[PDB]
Amino acid sequence: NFMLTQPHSVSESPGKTVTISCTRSSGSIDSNYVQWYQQRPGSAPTIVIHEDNQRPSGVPDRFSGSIDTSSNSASLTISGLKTEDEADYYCQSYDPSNVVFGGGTKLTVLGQPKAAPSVTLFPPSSEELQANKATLVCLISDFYPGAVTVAWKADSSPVKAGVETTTPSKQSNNKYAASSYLSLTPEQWKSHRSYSCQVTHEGSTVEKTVAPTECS
Amino acid sequence: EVQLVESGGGLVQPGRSLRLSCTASGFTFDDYAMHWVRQAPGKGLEWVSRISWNSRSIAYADSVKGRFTISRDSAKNSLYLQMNSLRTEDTALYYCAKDHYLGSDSYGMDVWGQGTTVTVSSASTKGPSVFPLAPSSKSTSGGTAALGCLVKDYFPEPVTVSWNSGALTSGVHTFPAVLQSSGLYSLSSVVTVPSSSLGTQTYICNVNHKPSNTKVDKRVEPKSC
Amino acid sequence: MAALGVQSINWQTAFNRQAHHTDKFSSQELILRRGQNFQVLMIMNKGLGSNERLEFIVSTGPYPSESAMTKAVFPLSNGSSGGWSAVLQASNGNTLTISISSPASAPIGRYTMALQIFSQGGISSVKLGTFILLFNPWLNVDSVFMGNHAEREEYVQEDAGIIFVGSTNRIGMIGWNFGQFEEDILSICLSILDRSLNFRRDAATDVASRNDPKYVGRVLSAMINSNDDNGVLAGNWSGTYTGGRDPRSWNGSVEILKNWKKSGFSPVRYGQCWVFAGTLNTALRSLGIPSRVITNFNSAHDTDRNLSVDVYYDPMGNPLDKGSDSVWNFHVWNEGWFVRSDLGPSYGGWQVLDATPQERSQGVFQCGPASVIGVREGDVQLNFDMPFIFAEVNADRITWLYDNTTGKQWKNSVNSHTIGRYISTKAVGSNARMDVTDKYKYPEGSDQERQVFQKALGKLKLETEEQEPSIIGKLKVAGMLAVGKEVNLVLLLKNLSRDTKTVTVNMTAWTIIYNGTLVHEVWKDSATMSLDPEEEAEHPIKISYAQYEKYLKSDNMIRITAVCKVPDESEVVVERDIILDNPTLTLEVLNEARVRKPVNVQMLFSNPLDEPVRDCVLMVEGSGLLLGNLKIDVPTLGPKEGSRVRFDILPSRSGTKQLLADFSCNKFPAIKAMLSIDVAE
Ligand SMILES: [Ca+2]
Ligand SMILES: [Ca+2]
Ligand SMILES: [Ca+2]
Ligand SMILES: [Cl-]
Repeated sequence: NFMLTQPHSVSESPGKTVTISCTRSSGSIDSNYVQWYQQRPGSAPTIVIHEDNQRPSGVPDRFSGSIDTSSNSASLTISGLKTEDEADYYCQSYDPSNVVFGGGTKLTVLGQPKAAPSVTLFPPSSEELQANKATLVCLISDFYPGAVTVAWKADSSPVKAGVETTTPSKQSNNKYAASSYLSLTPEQWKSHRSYSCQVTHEGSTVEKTVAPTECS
Repeated sequence: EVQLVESGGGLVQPGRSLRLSCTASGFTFDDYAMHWVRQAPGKGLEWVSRISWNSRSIAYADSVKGRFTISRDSAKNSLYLQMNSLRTEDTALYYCAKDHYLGSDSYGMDVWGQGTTVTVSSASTKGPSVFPLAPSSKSTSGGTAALGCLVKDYFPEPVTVSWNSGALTSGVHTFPAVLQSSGLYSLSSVVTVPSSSLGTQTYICNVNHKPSNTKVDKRVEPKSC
Repeated sequence: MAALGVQSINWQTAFNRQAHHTDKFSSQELILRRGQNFQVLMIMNKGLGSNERLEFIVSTGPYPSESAMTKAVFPLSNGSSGGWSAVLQASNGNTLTISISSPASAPIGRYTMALQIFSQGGISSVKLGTFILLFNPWLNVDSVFMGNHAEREEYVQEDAGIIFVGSTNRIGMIGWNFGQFEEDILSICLSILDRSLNFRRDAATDVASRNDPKYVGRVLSAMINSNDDNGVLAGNWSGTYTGGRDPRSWNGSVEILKNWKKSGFSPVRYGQCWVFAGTLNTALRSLGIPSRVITNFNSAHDTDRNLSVDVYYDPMGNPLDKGSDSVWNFHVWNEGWFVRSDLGPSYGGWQVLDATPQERSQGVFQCGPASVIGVREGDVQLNFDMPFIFAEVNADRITWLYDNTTGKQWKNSVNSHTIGRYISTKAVGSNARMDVTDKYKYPEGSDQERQVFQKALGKLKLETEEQEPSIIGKLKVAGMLAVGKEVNLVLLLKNLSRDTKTVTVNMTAWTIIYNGTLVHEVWKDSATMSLDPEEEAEHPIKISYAQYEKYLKSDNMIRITAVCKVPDESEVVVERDIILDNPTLTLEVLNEARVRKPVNVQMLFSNPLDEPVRDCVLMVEGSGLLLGNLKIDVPTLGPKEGSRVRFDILPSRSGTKQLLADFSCNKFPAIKAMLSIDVAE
């Protein structure tokens, strides 16, 4: 078995060319055909590339697929980008058993200036701790493009269990916001030096930190 | 053209069963492998199962093996997924998909149906508990400050949140909810305000959960350090 | 004082490939032919000293050994003197110009090359790179040597072909994209050798044996069929192709070979014999064995080693499926060009290889090599598979009547000349049909032919001849034969006796697959004809479209039979297979084709029915014209409506190329079209 790893997000302006990679974790990319799909909100995926580099009936010649043996990857390339190309894209391949999907890439077609996220991290409220629960709340706003990754730390180590993150949605001002939540016991909360919410956006990270001892 | 129409979706408690159906038309059904692929709200695509043209070769994802059974019927031009011992993480939109490949054991999804919604939860109607996200100590002056309300553990969707009884819409964002592995929803509403106003003039979130017939007011005070 | 080491190597790939006649492959690898030098530039740290020396080490496969000649260790010298060699041609600075050569007997395949350095009493080794070594038909001492330039171009370098099909009454042709230069095809063909039963069982011996084109040829004849080894193609002659492509829909080897590989080397569905041969031809030409595709009309399958096949009818004029043997309207296979060290100098040249799974040979569905010369002289005790091949081109045919409601069969006739006719291959440099029957047999009716027949039969393991028949019979076609239109034939009988005769005639029509598999009856009738001495009479035969439409397969063949009888004389059997025309499908280029420039092509098709045709697909391919296989969805066409479909191609290689299409729809599977396109620089 193997995984297919795509970037979380890509972006480019109208009229330009953008490429989305799909890296096979083990065995050769060349061993099995790769497909690509486009998905728009509220709609089932549609196929845009089959058999590594063939285009279905209906698909513009702006869409192409390729394979690169040296990086063990497949690529989808879209030229002369239009606003309607903004969507999620997925690669897919298989072994004799199992069908494998990439994690998806959000393609943004840039229509406004990039804007870095604002991040606010709230500790558990006294009311919540009194109710024997603790939620860290990381609220992320005013960004564009509308894609981020969130990583939590306990002290300085990763934590992933108990994490829920929303997908970015548009604010009134046409930028994006998102939220992430870390659910802890009060005892976890109370027994670590601190916890951090780290937000990555367009290759830059904003971190905020809170500590149980910071309400002294 | 190819049409794939999924049915049998619905709501069911953990441990119980559902039988998904997929009607195929507009191609020769028995020439192709068929698949189930699912997508959890906000998440990616996850392949569930495949069945050969002749039914003789079947494969499942590890996360469903032993619990789901794929099958098809030539005369009815239909595909089935029998899901037993359902778990909450089986919650998703279930797509029926026709394989692209004719005459070789490669796998691709050339046509997908619109899908059928499967929801697995033991949740009942429940009003939220509202907690303050109090504005921080380092906001006595300098600029703007974020404060908020955390609206936990309600069911079903949705809540709507106002602030100061609708008197304040500026700077306000009320997020989509998340679904916990408890089966219940939570969200937060945030408003970014001037730091200098955070001693005089009151902040109250107004949380409306119509399904439970509850409105809940919460005063958000600044922190005592 | 620094110890001698390698900095870098220039493989001079482009130059070496042009010299080795391997430049056409779409590939970044160094591809070379055996027994021929190639030149590299190897940059060291320091000039060589005395007390310093270099050796090269080459190896192929998983168990390389010097004695099996799958590993060689050879010094950088001035000397050649046999085996592998490395000639220091010049030194300039720390750069060595080196000419490396392999023996003409080297195994083919993937090799690694390393350098072993002797410097300051030290020995070290560095891996340099990898290359592919193929058979060398340009080299006079190679077993596959083919001395005629024009022939070598056709039989090795040409990636577009023609395979003859149809019947003795109407020989047609389909185009075939060999595509040996297309992306991944050479690599896939080399892979084949790495997956055979022989390689799995004993890879060291298999790899050693890849110096021999008899062995490679034989392995390919096994591995191109799925049987035994999960090889490339699964055969299906049933007329039911559910779960796969109708065999007639393919247009080349490229998608078959890729679909095999990319499925995890699982069989492609489905093939018939010209599909196996097309694919075997690709593999042979890719690896450097000059090869061509042969079609034998009226090809016998003898299953019991006596150079005779039986065909059966019932008194009502039905063909019967009885006994294992059969006669095919045609059968396609291959020839490869090599000497035969095992047989002697008189049996070199063209050698039959057949990937179609028919008979087990040494427990495996494989066939050949068989010397064509040896077949013609009936030397059927020589390796390999010659009894079966002799029978395909020259078995005698016995016709029998069988009445299941008595259990009696009786001999009707023997036909010593009907098997093996218009044995055809594509001309060199054109699409003309070259007739090579005289290479496989002495002429029908000669004494030689009968002498050869008895000699062969000798190498292996009561009737009364009644009067000349009073009746002679023949079936003739009236007018057009086209799917969608009626069939009209005439049965002509004549009474050659001195008495009036009353002839009873029982007639049938069955849809068939081209190998003689019976699909279903679509028409039958009886008639009685009174004939005066010397009188000729006609009996019209009419089969409606409605009557054949449901049972006609993509072969578009119908077998018409009339069993005729008069009192006190044996039955007379009159036989005709017909082929019905598909509707016309044309391709045309609307500008002159130039390398690297888009050019629009137009497909025309007219639906000749009074009903619509739906599920219309056009598949298109052609090496040097487009990359892979284009699929175009064509909307439902109403009755008598025409379709006009346009699409671009992008010529990549100059010369005379071949564009191929398949138009399939609900009422017409596998309509074929072919266009030669001249691609100018
Ligand atoms: Ca085989
Ligand atoms: Ca026989
Ligand atoms: Ca003969
Ligand atoms: Cl005919």
